[PDB]
Amino acid sequence: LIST
Amino acid sequence: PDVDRFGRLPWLWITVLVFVLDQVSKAFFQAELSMYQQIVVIPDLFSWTLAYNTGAAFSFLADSSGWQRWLFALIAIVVSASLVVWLKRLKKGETWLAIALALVLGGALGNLYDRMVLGHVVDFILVHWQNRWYFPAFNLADSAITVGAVMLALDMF
Ligand SMILES: CCCCCCCC/C=C\CCCCCCCC(=O)OC[C@H](O)CO
Ligand SMILES: CCCCCCCC/C=C\CCCCCCCC(=O)OC[C@H](O)CO
Ligand SMILES: CCCCCCCC/C=C\CCCCCCCC(=O)OC[C@H](O)CO
Ligand SMILES: CCCCCCCC/C=C\CCCCCCCC(=O)OC[C@H](O)CO
Ligand SMILES: CCCCCCCC/C=C\CCCCCCCC(=O)OC[C@H](O)CO
Ligand SMILES: CCCCCCCC/C=C\CCCCCCCC(=O)OC[C@H](O)CO
Repeated sequence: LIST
Repeated sequence: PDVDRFGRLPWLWITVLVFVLDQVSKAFFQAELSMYQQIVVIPDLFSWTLAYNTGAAFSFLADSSGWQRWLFALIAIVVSASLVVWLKRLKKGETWLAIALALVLGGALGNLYDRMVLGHVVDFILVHWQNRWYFPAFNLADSAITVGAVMLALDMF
């Protein structure tokens, strides 16, 4: 989901 | 009335709003900054930047580079589907969980859009404390994802  | 004939779907407009806000956020700092150039706002705590995270945090799982663009995009695709039916199942008055699902969904779709259009993910918020440490850059999508996780984690109390 997030950037990483 | 119209409010009930759509169900809990009108909550998607918060998802639509976050996606739009995050896409203009990226489009500004892209065409405004250079890669890793930082515009200092609070000299020792905060600045604007233009880092492109290719998802290189999980590089330890393979001796290739590029599969994060797909493994993570697929994650967002499937996760979004289970979070769409989850919002449909909710009821009136569960406005805490309706906001939380819309927040998490909106952010993940804004980063899924990145990985499907441009191989990386645009990030533009470098929170730091002097040269002591530098938190990784993120965007409005990460901000929406992180808030929605908090709202769900404080719904099990
Ligand atoms: C590159 C930027 C792309 C972003 C541009 C995307 C435009 C999509 C917006 C609206 C159409 C689909 C509506 C999606 C929201 C559904 C809301 C809903 O389900 O409720 C139905 C009814 O409108 C009760 O409000
Ligand atoms: C990343 C930060 C971006 C910030 C994004 C804003 C955060 C949302 C705040 C207020 C929602 C505005 C009100 C919109 C409510 C519409 C949804 C709705 O009314 O759903 C009714 C449903 O039918 C009942 O069962
Ligand atoms: C939180 C809900 C609010 C809505 C979400 C928006 C907030 C996101 C932050 C910034 C967006 C872009 C704002 C741009 C501000 C920086 C402009 C700038 O510093 O430009 C420097 C110029 O290049 C001269 O050197
Ligand atoms: C909790 C809700 C949070 C709401 C957050 C959304 C508000 C607007 C977005 C950022 C404000 C930060 C302001 C920083 C922009 C000023 C940049 C500037 O000072 O100009 C650039 C200059 O060249 C270098 O000093
Ligand atoms: C409210 C708006 C909601 C929008 C939500 C964002 C949608 C994400 C964008 C496309 C996904 C569709 C997948 C279609 C297949 C894309 C093919 C592709 O990934 O192209 C790769 C590249 O062009 C070759 O190197
Ligand atoms: C009604 C819903 C309101 C919606 C809330 C609007 C107010 C935003 C408040 C604070 C900003 C939150 C910023 C969260 C920062 C998360 C940083 C993060 O996700 O981690 C980055 C990671 O290191 C790399 O991927």
